[PDB]
Amino acid sequence: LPAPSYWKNERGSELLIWSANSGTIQGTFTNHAQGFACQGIPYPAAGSVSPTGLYFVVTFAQCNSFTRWVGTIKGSQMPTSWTLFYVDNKGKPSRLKGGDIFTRVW
Ligand SMILES: O=C(O)CCCC[C@@H]1SC[C@@H]2NC(=O)N[C@@H]21
Repeated sequence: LPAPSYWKNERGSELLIWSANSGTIQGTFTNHAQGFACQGIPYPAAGSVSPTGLYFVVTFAQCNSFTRWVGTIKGSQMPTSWTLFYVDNKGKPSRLKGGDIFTRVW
């Protein structure tokens, strides 16, 4: 994983990877995905990269939710799957799942 580097996914969301020291990813994510909240709010991202793949987590404090992405990097493409864990308006933990493909911008 190149660091620093900057990636955007097909939904328009932005992932800035600032460092990957000792394999620990440190960066910032901002959602721009239609159908989701916390649009435009940069949140810290944290995870791990190894020779075999990567994952990262972003906590969306204002939305009472967090998402974990898991995937790999093939050059300038980073295909992933994610799970969004949220505490709903009645306090019930729930989840949603989907995919994302991030493409390197710089
Ligand atoms: O709606 C929320 O609870 C917070 C924002 C969640 C955005 C998710 S993270 C997985 C998917 N990929 C995106 O680029 N945005 C959504």
